[PDB]
Amino acid sequence: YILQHADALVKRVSKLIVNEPAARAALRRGVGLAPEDPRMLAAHRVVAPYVPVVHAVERAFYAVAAIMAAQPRSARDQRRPNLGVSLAQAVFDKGLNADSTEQRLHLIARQNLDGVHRHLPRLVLYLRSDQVHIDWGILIRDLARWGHTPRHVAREWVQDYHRTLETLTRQAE
Amino acid sequence: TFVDIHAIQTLPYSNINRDDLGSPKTVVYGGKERTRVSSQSWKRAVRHEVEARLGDKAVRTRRIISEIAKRLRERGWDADLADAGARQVVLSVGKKSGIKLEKEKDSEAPATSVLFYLPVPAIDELAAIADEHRDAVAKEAAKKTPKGILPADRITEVLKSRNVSVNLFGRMLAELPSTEVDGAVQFAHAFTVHGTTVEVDFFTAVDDIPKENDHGSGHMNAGQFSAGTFYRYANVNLDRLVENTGDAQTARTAVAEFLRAFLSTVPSGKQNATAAMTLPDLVHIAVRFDRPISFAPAFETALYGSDGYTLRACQELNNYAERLREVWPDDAIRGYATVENKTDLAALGERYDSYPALIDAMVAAA
Amino acid sequence: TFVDIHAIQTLPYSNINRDDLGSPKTVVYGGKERTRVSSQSWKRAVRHEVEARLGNVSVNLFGRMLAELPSTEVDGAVQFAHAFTVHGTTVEVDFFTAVDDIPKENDHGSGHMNAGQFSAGTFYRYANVNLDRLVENTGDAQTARTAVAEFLRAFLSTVPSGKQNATAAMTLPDLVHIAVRFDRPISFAPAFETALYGSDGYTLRACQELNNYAERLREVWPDDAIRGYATVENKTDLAALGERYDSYPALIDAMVAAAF
Amino acid sequence: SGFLLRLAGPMQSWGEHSMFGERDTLPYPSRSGLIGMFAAAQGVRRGDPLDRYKELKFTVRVDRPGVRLVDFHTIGGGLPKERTVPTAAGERRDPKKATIVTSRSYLADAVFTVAVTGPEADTIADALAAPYWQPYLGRRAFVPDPLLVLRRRVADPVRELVEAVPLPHRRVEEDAATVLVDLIYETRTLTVLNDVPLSFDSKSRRYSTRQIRVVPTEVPATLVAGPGRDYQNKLFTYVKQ
Amino acid sequence: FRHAVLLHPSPDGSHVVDAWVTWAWRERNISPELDPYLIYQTSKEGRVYPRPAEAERAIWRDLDALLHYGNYRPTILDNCTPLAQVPQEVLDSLRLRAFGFDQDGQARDKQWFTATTPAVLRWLADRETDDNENARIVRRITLARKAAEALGRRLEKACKEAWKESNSGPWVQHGMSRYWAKAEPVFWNIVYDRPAQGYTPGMAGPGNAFNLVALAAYDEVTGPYCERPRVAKVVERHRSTLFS
Repeated sequence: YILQHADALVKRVSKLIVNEPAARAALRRGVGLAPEDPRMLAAHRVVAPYVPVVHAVERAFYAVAAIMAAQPRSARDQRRPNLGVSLAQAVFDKGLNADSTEQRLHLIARQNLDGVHRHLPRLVLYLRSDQVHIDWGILIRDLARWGHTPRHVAREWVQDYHRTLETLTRQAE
Repeated sequence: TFVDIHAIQTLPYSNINRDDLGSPKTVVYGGKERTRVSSQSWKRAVRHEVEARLGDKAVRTRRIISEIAKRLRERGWDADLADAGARQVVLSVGKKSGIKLEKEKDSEAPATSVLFYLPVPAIDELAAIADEHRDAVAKEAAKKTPKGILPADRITEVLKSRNVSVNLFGRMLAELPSTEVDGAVQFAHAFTVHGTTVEVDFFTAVDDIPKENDHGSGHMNAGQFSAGTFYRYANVNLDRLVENTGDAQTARTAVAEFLRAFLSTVPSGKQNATAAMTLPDLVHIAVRFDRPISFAPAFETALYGSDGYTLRACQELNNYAERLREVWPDDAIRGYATVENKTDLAALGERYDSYPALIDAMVAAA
Repeated sequence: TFVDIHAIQTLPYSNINRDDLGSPKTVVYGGKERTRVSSQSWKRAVRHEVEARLGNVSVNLFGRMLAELPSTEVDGAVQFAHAFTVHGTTVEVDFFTAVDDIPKENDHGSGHMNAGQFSAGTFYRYANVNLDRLVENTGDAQTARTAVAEFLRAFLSTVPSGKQNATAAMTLPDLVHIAVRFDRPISFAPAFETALYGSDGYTLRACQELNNYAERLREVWPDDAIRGYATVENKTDLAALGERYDSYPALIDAMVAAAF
Repeated sequence: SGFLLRLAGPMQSWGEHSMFGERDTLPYPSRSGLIGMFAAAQGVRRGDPLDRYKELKFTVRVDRPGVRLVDFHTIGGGLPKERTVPTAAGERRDPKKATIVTSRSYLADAVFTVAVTGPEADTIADALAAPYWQPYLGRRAFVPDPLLVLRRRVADPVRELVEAVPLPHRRVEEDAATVLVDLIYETRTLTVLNDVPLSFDSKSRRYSTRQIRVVPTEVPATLVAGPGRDYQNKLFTYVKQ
Repeated sequence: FRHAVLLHPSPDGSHVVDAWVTWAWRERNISPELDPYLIYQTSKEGRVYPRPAEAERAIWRDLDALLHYGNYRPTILDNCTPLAQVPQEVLDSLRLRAFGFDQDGQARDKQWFTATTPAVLRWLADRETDDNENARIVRRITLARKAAEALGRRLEKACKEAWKESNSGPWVQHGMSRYWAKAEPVFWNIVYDRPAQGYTPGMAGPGNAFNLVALAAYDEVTGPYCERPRVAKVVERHRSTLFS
């Protein structure tokens, strides 16, 4: 359901990065920190209207908007897959190292909600840095469900990653 | 007959013991995640400091054949006879044909499937047993499938020899159940008194030659670290340690040395990058006769925070020790030693000025 | 006359019982999986402890000797429920590696990599003693009296020996409640049919929840049951469990006194 | 005549047809077991005539089918060779083989409410309230839920199984009513299994088959309880009335 | 018989007192022609052996007697049950029963079980008395049984292959136990058309109802060991096969 507010946030913000600089620059200074942190007080003008009503959903929305605006200029310039499908696409196509990125994904899958946020911006900006595609609404919904799921979303992330890597390798034959 | 030692010890941004992915090991205890140092790690640090201080060292190795081969080679054997003789050492013992060996590696003697745990001079004695029977070994070295010629009783008697570490922590050998020794020490997993979220540190190893155009890091990653005040606990079953060493005097030195190792040692995990060396903030040795009791339930309710956890952890361990001595009455000889002087901590028994004075008083009391 | 005893004993990081694999035993109860310590394992330790302190009451309190042939009394009268955690518990994997002492021209080709499961929690234990049949079978009310008292102390003091050297799980129960009931034995297990939520601990909350369940059951069925409890906490009153006692052996003494 | 027996608790096992180390349970209670539960409550020594128990009828509605789990269960392992389980010849087996390895199954988190209707069942209910031996759900280690008897005396208890006995939290659709519940009655017969206990003598326990017909029936959705803790509340409200 | 028994009588003839169990033949002989009753199987090398009983299939009471609603089939049933035979209506009310004794081929033994087919499955077909909703019920039931078994073997081989690979099996036992225990009510929900997860009442077939239960049992079993990435990769490669 949340995927709806998530898609509205992804659209408006995806337009916001390209058209108005002061807004995305007001968004990127809040990457990876809880909304109570004073560096986030400037991001409420953009994000606060779109969150329904647990902090888990707010942290998902606010954080993905911040990671979304912190894309490098090159990335910003240019079925529904998860972040794991985006990972496997960055392994097979863009040539990222395999033993390390699989290790980093199975490293994310153990954190709690507090830890995922700590680890995610570095990984996502790594992925985004080489034009890997990531559907932000799915990542939002997933990050909102990370709080109440012990591993119910992460397992989906890991399974899809391994599976998509196997299929991408078998299609190359 | 039970000596149990409790200890509160803070570690600053250490990350001494890592899981398989590099994160520090955690317990979700009391509903709240708390970083922990596994017992086997601190136990390894304790056994190496005890062996180094008491002088006798035991060796847990999967490659016993190769080591016996260096001793037979220094005794004047040819390299091929040394290898065949060490294979005879492990081939001559056990129920089945011999101790099972891992798949053969090129140029090197095969490792046994299970980890042997025996003192160093006992390995040398195994070399002497394989040495006296040099001609029989030479005859079986010519056959395609040589059999265990060496006497099994003599070898099994050498493999039964016990180090202080074997007497203290016990050993297990599945093919030779006669050599198994019951451990005399229970070592708990050191967890934090308070809930700890895993702190991430982002480091970048810098390239040193300047690039002509694009200067960037040589490598960049993020390693996880954490800090906190750990609770530590351990038991020593005096009846089993006396049963293992046999004489009460070597058991006495083993216990005093163990307790001192328990206080002094640190697992050394990325210590070259964190320098987590620290003395415990509080130590409490009890000499109980009925049964050992860990005070870990005292810290099941995680501490809130914002203020130094040391004083509250010591005071909370005090209240739980008081409440247990009232609930479970006993004549156990207690005693403690603390750095802080802000509180008397009356329930932890007689106060001693120093850790060695406390260890000497409670070991002399047992 | 049925003497039953409930304990809320917590256990730190440990693996007291395990499956045919390495993982510990779990009930799926109240919809939330929860680790458990099986009844026979716990009973074995209690029986061994009773027979060691007591120096055929072990075939009477406990039904029969495992290594002896049946002596027409296989029933032990004593009933041991399987201990299970107050809350739901996820299995905690502990990855470990045994170190090879002899070093090759190689570093850290570790001796043995593996991963073993452990867990921690507050188990809600419970047992029952059929006093009347124990007296009718044992004969002397006195041997039975000493045996019953020592059995309760063994139930309290002991902890199973399983992976205990790697995890010093030796611990004392936080709450014991002995209720000499004449109607029938009852376990307060449904107090925890809804697993408690976390992050603030469970000892105290499980103590008052079990107090709420004792008030309600005592309300529906008012009985002549003699009760009393001892806790390691003085902060909260639990009037429904009966008169509080200063300690565990004093409590056991008052309830053994109450049965006869 | 008749009374309501509620079989609930964390684990209960009602095995039938197993005679070796591995044990297996029927997903629903078995008449043999419940009859033995009453015999234990009345002091029926093993081997006593079980015909008094004959003529009872056990309609059982399954609230939660429960998860079936297999509990490992060894016997004698880790003991010196002299103190392990005896052999039939009498000479103890070698300690590396002296361990017995049973794999006993049990139903966990399952709750059934059997409505026992019989000729003397009211005296039997009065016996469960003050038992001769502890009643248990299948294996003795499993201890029954305190609400073992919901009502000591009820005229037509099946009428009360169709309605007016609370139910555990289940999906309740909008504009829904009459949530489906499976009643078990004693052509249209689900299975045939050896239940009716001819004798409980440990030397030669013998049984005979009973056909079971499981009829999914429709009870008002008002009966199911709210999501959390409400089941215990409605059930307790239920025991006093 | 390969076994030779002699029973010493009691004087009245009421009981046996002593017994002698011993061989009657030293040289074994191939028994000609396969036994009609048993279900056979050919294995690489081409050797033909009867499919062993499995106590895990006995967890779901009476699953084998559903054999009638069906690849390989016992010959006695395949001669007498079908329509080439000769009776007229008899075949409508025949119902199958199986006696299975799962045990070691040596001296160990584990479990035995009988299994008559439920009379409700065919009787639910006649309550209505119509040509179409009935053939659709029968079609559904046959379909349900086929899905449950195909994914039963898929899940056996899944657990078996993954366990061998992960260590470079005990996963199969709990896998099958959990499988039939969870797969039993979903089948009975598909027959009654009651609503079972993975199924929509009135669908032409099983509807992936079974594929979901297998995945939940498999993920229930391999759950604690999908932690390490190396083992997780193996476990994922083999759960993916159950996706159908």
